[PDB]
Amino acid sequence: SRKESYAIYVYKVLKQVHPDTGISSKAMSIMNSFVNDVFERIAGEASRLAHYNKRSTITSREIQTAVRLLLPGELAKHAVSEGTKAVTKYTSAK
Amino acid sequence: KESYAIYVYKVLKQVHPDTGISSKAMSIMNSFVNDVFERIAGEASRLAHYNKRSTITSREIQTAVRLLLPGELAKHAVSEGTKAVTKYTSAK
Amino acid sequence: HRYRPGTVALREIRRYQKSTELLIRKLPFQRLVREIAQDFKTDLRFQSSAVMALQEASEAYLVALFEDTNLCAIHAKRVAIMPKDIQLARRIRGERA
Amino acid sequence: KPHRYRPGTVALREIRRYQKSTELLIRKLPFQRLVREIAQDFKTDLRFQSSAVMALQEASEAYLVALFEDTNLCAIHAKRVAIMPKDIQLARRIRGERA
Amino acid sequence: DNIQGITKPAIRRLARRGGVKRISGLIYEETRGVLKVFLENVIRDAVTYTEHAKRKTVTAMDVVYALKRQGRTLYGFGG
Amino acid sequence: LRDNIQGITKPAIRRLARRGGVKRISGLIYEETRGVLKVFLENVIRDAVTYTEHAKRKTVTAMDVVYALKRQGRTLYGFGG
Amino acid sequence: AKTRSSRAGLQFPVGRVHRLLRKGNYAERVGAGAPVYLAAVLEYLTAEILELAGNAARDNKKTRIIPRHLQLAVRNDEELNKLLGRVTIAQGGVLPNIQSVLLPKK
Amino acid sequence: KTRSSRAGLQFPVGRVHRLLRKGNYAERVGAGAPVYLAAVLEYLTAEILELAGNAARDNKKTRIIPRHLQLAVRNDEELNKLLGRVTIAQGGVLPNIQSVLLPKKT
DNA sequence: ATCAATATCCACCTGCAGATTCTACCAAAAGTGTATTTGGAAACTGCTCCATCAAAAGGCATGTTCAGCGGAATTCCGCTGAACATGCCTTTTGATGGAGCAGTTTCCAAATACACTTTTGGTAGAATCTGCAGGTGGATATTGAT
DNA sequence: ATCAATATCCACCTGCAGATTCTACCAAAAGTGTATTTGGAAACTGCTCCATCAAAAGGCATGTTCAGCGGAATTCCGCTGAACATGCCTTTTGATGGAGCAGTTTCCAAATACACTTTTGGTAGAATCTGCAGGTGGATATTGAT
Repeated sequence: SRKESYAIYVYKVLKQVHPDTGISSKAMSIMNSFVNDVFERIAGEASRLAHYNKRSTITSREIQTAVRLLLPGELAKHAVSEGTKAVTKYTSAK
Repeated sequence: KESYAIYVYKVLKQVHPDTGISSKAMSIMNSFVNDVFERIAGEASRLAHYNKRSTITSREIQTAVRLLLPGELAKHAVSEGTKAVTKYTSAK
Repeated sequence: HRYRPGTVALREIRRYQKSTELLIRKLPFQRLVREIAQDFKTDLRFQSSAVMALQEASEAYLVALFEDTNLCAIHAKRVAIMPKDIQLARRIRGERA
Repeated sequence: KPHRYRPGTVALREIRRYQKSTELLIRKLPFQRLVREIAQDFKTDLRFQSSAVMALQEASEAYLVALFEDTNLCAIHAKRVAIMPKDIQLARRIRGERA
Repeated sequence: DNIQGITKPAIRRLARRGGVKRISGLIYEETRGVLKVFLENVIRDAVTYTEHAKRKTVTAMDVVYALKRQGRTLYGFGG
Repeated sequence: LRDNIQGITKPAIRRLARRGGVKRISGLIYEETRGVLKVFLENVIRDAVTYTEHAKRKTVTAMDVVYALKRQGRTLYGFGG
Repeated sequence: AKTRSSRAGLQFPVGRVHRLLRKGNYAERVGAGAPVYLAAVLEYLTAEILELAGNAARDNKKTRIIPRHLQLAVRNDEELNKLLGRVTIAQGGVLPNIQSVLLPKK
Repeated sequence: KTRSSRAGLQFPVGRVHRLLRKGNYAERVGAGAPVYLAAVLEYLTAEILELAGNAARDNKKTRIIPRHLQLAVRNDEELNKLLGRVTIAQGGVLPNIQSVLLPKKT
């Protein structure tokens, strides 16, 4: 039985970008491997940051520095934007 | 700030009774212990998750040691580890 | 008719850099995998997907080592990679240090 | 009549000498300004614990000395004895630093 | 032999994908020896993961986890 | 602060090639080396200083540098790690 | 305070990312915005590769993205290539590329 | 009795067990874990100290310094691998000149 | 080979900075001792999917031929290493003042902890559909020969 | 420059392995609401140590001269890989029992959680202890000129 995967949310995103393009299974498998990988690297660094600073909590602040530390210049620029935006919109909504 | 210095010293004295260690060296020994400590626990940590186990036991520790250390070092490390666990298991 | 040496090679290069199929035959490979593992633990069974991953990894590894090797041969003003070229590459990669 | 060592003799003396010691080989102060210059012109108003400046120098020299060994190997591969930029470059390329 | 089962044509096919035009004669034997060390390193690790899980079957994840700590992360077969 | 890279003198860069076992040195090496050291320092200091900021500190500590180095796979023993 | 992903305006599971952050043993506690921020970062990066891979596929008279198309999108992008600098994409092959000195003298 | 004595060890078992918790590696830690890990840590520092100790003797020294540590690690195949990506501050390099660089013939 | 200029080796000697030796204090830490909770081993078991196999299938092993690669021998130019004079700026020793790291205490916005409630993503079994991979063909670019 | 031999490109075709679509079951999710707990920011602030200014001096960087030798260019040529046609043996493919990999259930040794009590390793700091760096000289190699 039971095996989660980012496969559907990947597919949803694939449609806001290439509404008429589709993806093969082996490919989806790679995108899933891609998300889990980034997830871990970002989480891990967040983890370390907190520990270095003697903190029990991983916040978006930690997630942010982690992205800074993890991603290449321009890619990290957008990543921060996207991220700050999602937290803003979220907070400003019951 | 805790160290490992008195223990490194104790062990130093066991192998080389008449030798000392400069503080800069004691310092490198401290980084060494903390390093291997993290490496092993990390390996231990992931081993647990890959296996949906919420507990790190001497058994994960031993696999992590096998995963991390080179051939001969590992054999001896694994031996000292089992040996200690067994003895601690028979004592209070 | 006859093609000059190198001509068919570049043809072969252009062709293989276009494709992604594996270049080692599955059976001989699987045999090598099981053999090597038999020295680590007797009586082992391999998921077909596990052998597949090992092969996908192995080839991707060699294909890259051959790139760096080509770069070492070229560095020495040659066009044919040699054992020393692999040797120098693995050494700079730390696979020997 | 003046005595004069042939080219390469002193060079080997230096290799034997430096490979025997362990003191940092770049001037303390000059290295510190370079650090502050780089740090500052990437975020201003920064201060440095003397030991933070020493760790960067310890890491930097250990990095470069190892880089020179790889470079030396690449030169020898090309049957030369004097290292060139192209050797340093082949080394960093393979090391996956520029690729 | 098994390691001899990894043949010249195949080893040459690989070199090609890597941009190699001319191939010396002693490469093939060198190539294998390297492939051998590669697999011995990765499998050993993968097989350690198999035992920790108390299984008799090396799984694709067992390989993926080994490859990752070898620094050879692979996408497509799990995790 | 300016042109401090030129403080990594030819004599010093030469001393380093020596410990590295290098016998003869071509003329363009000194600038090639300065450029390389420069990138090395930019990479370790950026990360180092990212750690400083995250800690809302104004002083780059040895641990900041030690963590940046560990991040870059260049782990250093001797300064708190 | 709603379906969290919808609130943050995201396609990724803000609730699942949060669940995984905890089950992951990264810290004793996990703030409320961290999973939102992190899910936003994943989704963006996901769009980025799919965006480039789509182009990769179209540019081959193909409508469905396969591994090769993911590999081409990645290694042809300076930054992605960097991020996945130590990653192997199964069935991705390599970029066409012949060392100049090896081409027949024109 | 300290768990170190019960385990027959010099390294502080409690301290380790404790550091395992604060480090967040899993929801729980067996008591056997810190015992084993302190044994392995202690064995490792003994091995490097045995070899550093000899290096100092070989250099007519009584107090071990970083260079000795470096010599012991770089001269030992396995310690060298275990520490293949570690830089021991103030340790130098091992003496070593390539053959082709030495003068004369034979 | 023999000689002479020089750097190397090294055992002795001693200053001094760094290492070792406690006296007294202590908080946190490691240990002792119930009480309560539960992770995961141990055993039974269904059902995937892995090992084995025979037969349709498609490389690869083999020997000839020679094109061109690579290492050897040679040569001349100019760049780099040694040696040297000179004087700059790093190193060293010290002390000053203050920014800022880091400890201590106060206290609320946010996070943990259930537990009731609603929703969803993953799985299974079935039928329908479609991007495209091999296949064909004939035009044409490329390569090698004369 | 001129064929002749091939390899490559591309427009069209289509059968099917794999992608898409529909429908219903359901436990693990994820959201909701309540009650309690607490991490860590804020504000007051001790005190560590960073920036910095001063000052004296020799260890090093700089810049020059000059000649040796390293490396690039070039000609040779021995021999080794690349291309190719010849012929069969090993890999591939679709097919069939059965071994373990998982799904499910049990219950027990062992892991929290909590309340005390005792052992300990940091440490602020005055005080004597000691391995050896750095200076010395003088007997032993190592170079390089002849």
